[PDB]
Amino acid sequence: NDLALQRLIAESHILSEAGANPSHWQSSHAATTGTNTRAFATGRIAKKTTDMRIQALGAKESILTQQKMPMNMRKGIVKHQEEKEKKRRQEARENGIVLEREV
Amino acid sequence: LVFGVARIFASFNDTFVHVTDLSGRETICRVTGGMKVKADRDESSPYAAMLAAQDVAARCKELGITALHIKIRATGGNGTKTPGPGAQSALRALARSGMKIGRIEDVTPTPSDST
Amino acid sequence: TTDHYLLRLFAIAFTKRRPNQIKKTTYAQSSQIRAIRRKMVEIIQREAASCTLHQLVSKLIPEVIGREIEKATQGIYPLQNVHIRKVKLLKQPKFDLGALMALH
Amino acid sequence: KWKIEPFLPGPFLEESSFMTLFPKYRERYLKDCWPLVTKALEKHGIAATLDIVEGSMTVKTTRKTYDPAAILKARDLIKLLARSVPAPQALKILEDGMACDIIKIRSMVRNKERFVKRRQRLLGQNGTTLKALELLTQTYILVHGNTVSVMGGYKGLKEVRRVVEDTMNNIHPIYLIKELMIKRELAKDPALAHEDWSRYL
Amino acid sequence: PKVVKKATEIKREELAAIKRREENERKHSNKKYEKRKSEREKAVLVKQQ
Amino acid sequence: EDLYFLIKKAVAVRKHLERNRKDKDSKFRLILIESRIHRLARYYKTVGVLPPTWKYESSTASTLVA
Amino acid sequence: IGNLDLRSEKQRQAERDLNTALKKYLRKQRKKNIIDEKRLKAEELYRQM
RNA sequence: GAUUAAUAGGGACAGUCGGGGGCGUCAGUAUUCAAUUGUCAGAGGUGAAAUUCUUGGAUUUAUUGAAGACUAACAACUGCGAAAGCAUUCGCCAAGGAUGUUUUCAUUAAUCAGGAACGUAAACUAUUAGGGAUCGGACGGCGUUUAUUUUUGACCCGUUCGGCACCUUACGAUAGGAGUAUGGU
Repeated sequence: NDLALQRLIAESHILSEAGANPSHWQSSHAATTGTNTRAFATGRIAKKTTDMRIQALGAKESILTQQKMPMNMRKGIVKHQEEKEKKRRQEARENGIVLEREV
Repeated sequence: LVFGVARIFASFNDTFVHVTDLSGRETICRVTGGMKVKADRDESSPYAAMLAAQDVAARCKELGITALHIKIRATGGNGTKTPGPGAQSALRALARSGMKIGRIEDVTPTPSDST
Repeated sequence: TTDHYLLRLFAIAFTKRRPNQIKKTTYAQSSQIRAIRRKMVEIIQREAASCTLHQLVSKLIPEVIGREIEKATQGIYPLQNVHIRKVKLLKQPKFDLGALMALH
Repeated sequence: KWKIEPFLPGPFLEESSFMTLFPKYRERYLKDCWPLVTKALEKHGIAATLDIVEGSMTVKTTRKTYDPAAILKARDLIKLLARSVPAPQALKILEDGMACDIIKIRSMVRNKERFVKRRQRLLGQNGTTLKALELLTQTYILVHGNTVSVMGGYKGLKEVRRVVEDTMNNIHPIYLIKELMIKRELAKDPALAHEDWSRYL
Repeated sequence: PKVVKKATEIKREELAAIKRREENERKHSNKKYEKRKSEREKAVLVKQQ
Repeated sequence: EDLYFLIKKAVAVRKHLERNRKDKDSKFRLILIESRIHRLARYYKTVGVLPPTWKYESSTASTLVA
Repeated sequence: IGNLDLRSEKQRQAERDLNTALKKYLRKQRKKNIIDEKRLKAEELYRQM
């Protein structure tokens, strides 16, 4: 029923990775990173959130993603992202930290 | 150097700067946090702890002990087990105005099983 | 003690991780824990029932009791560190200035 | 009335020292994240050693330490580093306005499967409710096994305390996030600065 | 083909496990004071006439 | 005899249950052991090694401990 | 092109076959301040020296 | 006159194993209540407040006493129980699991109609073929530490049964809504 609650929950990743939580270490690093201290960072976050809003309204494909890559760049990117998520899952299985369940 | 024992009860609502002798029985001088701030909102604040620590250190240097052993606590039964801003600010102001600090210990009441 | 002071001794003892081992958990079995606790209470009774209070404090200061528990429990399961974490004097039935000034 | 000034300038007679004990899987990460820790603690004036043989972090106040709350900052820092908070966040406790808290939540649910469900309900779908709570409360929340370790300002510590207890007591965190969003919207305008806000939640 | 690739990965895992078991039994048993028997010599069980 | 050891276990369980009276795990194990006794007893009846009018409810337990 | 990678050859052969400096060692390793049991052995060696 | 002794049973014995159960007992803090002192102006809550307690002294400081509750940290990709569930020590009482045995009757068994015992919530979801861990036995041993030297235990390794769970592979499988109009009531 509520709209702006649903918008705050989904866009929380993008806001908290942009600048909005100065006690979180990743957000306190991304508040001085440079791609958020530039001139129009708030507008670029607005474009990302508007793309996610139209995706929630029913768009199947995105505007911000790049569609053509030379197959070695995309394999390296996808393999590095999967290895990063797997290493975070293992270093959270040890230390007993519970994480968000997703396949 | 006469060591007096300073109990700093740092909660989230008010901070208690309290100075006793080595026994624990005879209170030398205490200044609560809310008696230095007009606002019950800002009763638990670093400014309140700074004013309380300055008044307590002034009284205890008029009595001439000039050395404290500091025991910091908080609401520990079903509470938070962490001191509020009063602890850090009161210890900072207390040693910034004289008062060679001795032994620091955080004696919070930790229940073995409460509820 | 022999001066009829009743007191409680609370001892704590953490399990020794053996060097040149690979397994992460150094768990003693429950029956082994019960044997360790039995040897602990036997040692503290046999080495605190014979002396007076002043000799008991003189043995508590360099921690002779925890050292002897560490030495005698290592045939059951080796213990990383044995301390006596609390001493509580419950009742002192005598006020004698003779021994109380023989202290000072 | 609330801002806190950095310490400008021997305040210690007895050379204070604290210790905490960590296991091996933390010994690896601490061994290769330690120079950041001892660099910032040398900037604060406190010597910090690590012992991979016994598995112990020690802090101790040196001759030239001047801030007396620095030893409490360092004790909390090595507590969080033992309790596996990541290293820049554990070093972020060394600022003036931060504080940590550990919330024991295993005592709140008698059942086990109900406890697992309510803990994962606190963590949310893809972590979105957790980072929404971190945004709305300006805190860092780490759902750590049977405990929950939070950091931040003292106001945010109190709000995440309330939200974690109410999440364990079967009130939904989406309901609590809606409550916090309403409170933020009401505290934005000071025309409604002192009323009883229970007519809105 | 996928079946042959998956089964040779499984065979490499099983052969490495068997080699590790044999090496640990050699390092902690009384076989440590012997020469390592070569694999071509281990290929034959017995020879008789 | 298997039946002899089973009824001995049954008398031991019932005596402990009479002394304690509050627990339910011993009552559940008593139900299991009495079902086991009746099944093995029925097989020994249909073989015929013991009297077909011999029965154990509690009085045979009493007269075999007595 | 075709010469030896000497470091890689030494590592391959390793995985196949498997009083003036010990003061600046402690000078370099007192600065970490990781305790690191090889340094405990070095401290006992320096105490014996 | 009486088979294989089953890679299905039930029992016996031995060392055990378990935060399984009952009864008693022993502690531990914490909370509340009360008392004794030092008090000497607020304390408590909240986003702010307010109700309330406060010179007969609140909150605080220290020390005792009582009551009721619960068993922090250890505490787990674990253990036990059929399930709900079960975490202080010690004693008693039976029971149970697995292993080992140079242990016995030899179909006793499998499945459930009928019946019988135990009892504020929800809310994002014949093998697989082995390997790495894990704990409970039993066996073996180059060795470090007990050990003043034999026991014995801890650590490492291998074999073997048994069991909670992980990953890979399948050996395979298979199970009306949203808008826009029009006319009635």
